[PDB]
Amino acid sequence: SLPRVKVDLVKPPFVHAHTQKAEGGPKVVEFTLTIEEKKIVIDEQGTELHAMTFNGSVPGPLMVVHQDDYVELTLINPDTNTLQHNIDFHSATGALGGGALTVVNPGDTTVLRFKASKAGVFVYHCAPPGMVPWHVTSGMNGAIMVLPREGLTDGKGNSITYDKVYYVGEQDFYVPRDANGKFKKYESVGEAYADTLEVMRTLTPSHIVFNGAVGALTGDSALKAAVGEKVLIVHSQANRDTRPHLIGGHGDYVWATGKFRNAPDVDQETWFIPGGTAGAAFYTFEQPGIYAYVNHNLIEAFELGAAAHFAVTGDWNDDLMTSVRAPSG
Amino acid sequence: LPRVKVDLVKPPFVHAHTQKAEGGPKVVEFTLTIEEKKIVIDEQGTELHAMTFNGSVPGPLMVVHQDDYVELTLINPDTNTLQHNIDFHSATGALGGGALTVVNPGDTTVLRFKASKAGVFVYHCAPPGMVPWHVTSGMNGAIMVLPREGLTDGKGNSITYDKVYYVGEQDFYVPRDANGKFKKYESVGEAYADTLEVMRTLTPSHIVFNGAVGALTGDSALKAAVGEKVLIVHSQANRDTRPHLIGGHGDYVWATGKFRNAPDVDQETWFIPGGTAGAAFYTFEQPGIYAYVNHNLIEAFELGAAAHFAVTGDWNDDLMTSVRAPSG
Amino acid sequence: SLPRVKVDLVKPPFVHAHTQKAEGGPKVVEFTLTIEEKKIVIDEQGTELHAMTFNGSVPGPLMVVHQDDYVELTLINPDTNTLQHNIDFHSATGALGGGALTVVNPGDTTVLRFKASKAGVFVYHCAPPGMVPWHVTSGMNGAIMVLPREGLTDGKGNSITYDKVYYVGEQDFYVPRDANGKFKKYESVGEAYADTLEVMRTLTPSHIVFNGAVGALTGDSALKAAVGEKVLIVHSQANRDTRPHLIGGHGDYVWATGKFRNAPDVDQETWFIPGGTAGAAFYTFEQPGIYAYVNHNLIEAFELGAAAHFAVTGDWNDDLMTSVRAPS
Ligand SMILES: [Cu+2]
Ligand SMILES: [Cu+2]
Ligand SMILES: [Cu+2]
Ligand SMILES: [Cu+2]
Ligand SMILES: [Cu+2]
Ligand SMILES: [Cu+2]
Repeated sequence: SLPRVKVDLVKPPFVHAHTQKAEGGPKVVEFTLTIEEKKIVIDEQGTELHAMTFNGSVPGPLMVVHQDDYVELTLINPDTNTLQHNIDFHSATGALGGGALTVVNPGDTTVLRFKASKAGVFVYHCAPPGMVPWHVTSGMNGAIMVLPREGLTDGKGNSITYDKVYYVGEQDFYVPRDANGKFKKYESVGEAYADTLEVMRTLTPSHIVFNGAVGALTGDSALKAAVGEKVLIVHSQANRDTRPHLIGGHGDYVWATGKFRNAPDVDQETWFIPGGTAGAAFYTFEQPGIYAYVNHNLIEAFELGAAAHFAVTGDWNDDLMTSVRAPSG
Repeated sequence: LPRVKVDLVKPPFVHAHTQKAEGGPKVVEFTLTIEEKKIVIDEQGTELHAMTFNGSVPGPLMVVHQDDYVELTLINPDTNTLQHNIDFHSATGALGGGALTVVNPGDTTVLRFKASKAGVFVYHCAPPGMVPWHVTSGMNGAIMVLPREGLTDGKGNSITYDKVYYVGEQDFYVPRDANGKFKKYESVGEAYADTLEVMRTLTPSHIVFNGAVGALTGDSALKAAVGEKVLIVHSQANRDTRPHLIGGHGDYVWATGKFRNAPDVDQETWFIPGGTAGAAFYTFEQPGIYAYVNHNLIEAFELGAAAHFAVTGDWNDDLMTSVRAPSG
Repeated sequence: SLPRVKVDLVKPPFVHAHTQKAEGGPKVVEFTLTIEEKKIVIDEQGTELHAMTFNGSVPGPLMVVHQDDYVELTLINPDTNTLQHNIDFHSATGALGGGALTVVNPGDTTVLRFKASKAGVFVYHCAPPGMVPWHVTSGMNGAIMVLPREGLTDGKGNSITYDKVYYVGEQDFYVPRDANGKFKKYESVGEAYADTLEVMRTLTPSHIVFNGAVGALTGDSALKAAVGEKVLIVHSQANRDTRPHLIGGHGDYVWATGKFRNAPDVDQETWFIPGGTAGAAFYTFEQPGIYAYVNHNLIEAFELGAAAHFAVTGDWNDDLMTSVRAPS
């Protein structure tokens, strides 16, 4: 008897249409995710792997509701998938975040409803009994943002409004190599398992990437902004620690634990998001040009793939920075 | 000052205590007996020469109130082969006690320190030149120094737990032969050279709660009920961890473990760096099996950092309901 | 046309002459950094490394200004060096922290000016296109302290003053090793690249050191303090997580993210500084003797080299800690 609404999800790093401030009282918000197992290319050398996805993407798409809305998820495992799957929302209470009520085999479908009682950004991930880390570290994870009914505060009594929100999902991949050091291909997802478990046990990723590949958020695919634009960056990591840093920027407000009822940290150079968490950072760009957004373990960033770009339009501010004498003899 | 003697218990249970103090400061007396012994740590029967306080991994949780004094009798029997001591993160001076408590086999020592600062703190062995070997062999525990007036939400309002559990997370470094089988050794001394080589790689063979894979599952699950308020103390002497309660949250969390600081609320996952104790306070609102993990899920499901909760009571349809159950 | 000042920089762990409170309005503060490539010895076994340094030290020297002052840096790359270099300030806004405006080949010089518009400690590092991690993990990093114009405060409005500030740069090195396990040597810095890149890809450092070498801040080089002295410890790590602990001590006030407008954590046993960050801990010594300052992954500390000593003079306090019975 509550008013129902239907969300059309979009591929990251973009986010579906939503309001910051809620319009009316509680809604039931309907989402559908279709599980897809498939081969993807994750680097410039052509390295491929059998990814396990929600809605065809790594990471899974960002779901947005407000506090005390109800989420109603349709989860679909088409008969062309080979494996069992489910979904665990960190935003929900009971039955392993819904893991225990959503076990779906190839050909099956389920529907889960939970109250979003708590404001913040949370991880969702697959967690099928006896093969949890294999599904999560194959790209079967995403995030949900639950906004306060009255939108965001600076935790010091003042309302704040973003112009745009991007979702950056970070993925640790564990691809086996042969004697030479070349990455290996496998005919089916099943045949990759034993060799993949050997690599996971070393706790050393082969690749760490944003939006499912080395360079996925650079070139044509760089994140667009402008001087004076307020931008919110949601960052998730289902399995492993990371330390985001905007090169040439700061985090004006950062919820590192990702929970908006807590006052944010201010003036951040680098922030910390533990494995199993989603964080968020609010920034106002003050300087045009190319910016890098990285994991500031710089081997993880520049060797293993954990690096994106922003392209920012606008006028240079000489007061903030100026070259007095350019490099020369 | 008045004197009290405490009877310590095996983790994850905690000795009798009160949240609020009764009367003024006390000298609280504890005894720990060092015990070197063989323990099994996984279901393939892997063995390890553990080094323990009171014969458990981790050591027992000690409980006092702020500005009480701790008087510790540390006994190293003549059946142990090694030199030992204790360092308390709760104490001020002499490497936390380390430099006043060096006991060889057959020796006894008594340390007294004032518990000036409120919070949960790591205690561990730290013998000159052998520090990480003893600590990663299980020789560590924790101490909870409660505020005289019990716990608050950092907003003036007192909060009261029904039950407290201590979870000790241990990283172990067991050597292998050329086959990839774990090695056994006749004495503890013979394990050193090979153990120091695995530690150099910073990759544990096992990460466990309460001394072994499966230690806090099945019969040994942690018991709770819908409406019960529970405090979970979690310690790691050597390596970072990220606790998560699967199907739950942390309503009040002290990630750094020091109660004069205002807690974080509505937490999914929280962060305890190596060399720290933390505490999370939760009220259960749903029944069933919960998992409590280190949310590096490779560390949890493959290396052994996983516990279960069994929770009794009535299911709440408003919070979560299966609309259509899984089928074609 | 504000007033100009010139700074003379010192070798860490010491810090150049500064005031906690600003004397007057905004200034333009001039610093000079001369890049130097050279061989250094990082352990007691004479392991050598081709280091990449700002002003010939690892870390580089601590720069100190006040909020809303301007930093004017002259960066010199002499013709005796072989590589391209530059500088990125985490404290600056635009052009990759200054990295895109400061690219100096051997024989080149550049001058950069930025407003220090935000209070805190911040990392500075070399970041040349396609060579970033190699330069940073070769020791080409330091930090800058942008003090608030009114000096440091606790959270709750009250002013706090240190008698001494020390700077601890933590460096993760990745030195290649041949099958037997002996550390390799190279004729030039360019010959070490290919083999160093392979060690880096394992994310496993060969060494972790304070002030450029195992035991660089022990013995004659121990940090000096006295009972009653207030000490600020700035700690940076440009690449990798660390978890500092003062063994026998605490952090009375900690800014773990290193940004002073945020309220500090109190009564910390162990604090956490993520890779790419500077943090700061304020402590008043209560007890004399030898203290250890460590990264509390004790493998990283005692086996890999992340360990320093304080020498503290003064009177022992029996109240805080006493030996009732000595080991026998
Ligand atoms: Cu799955
Ligand atoms: Cu999870
Ligand atoms: Cu011991
Ligand atoms: Cu310690
Ligand atoms: Cu350089
Ligand atoms: Cu940087």
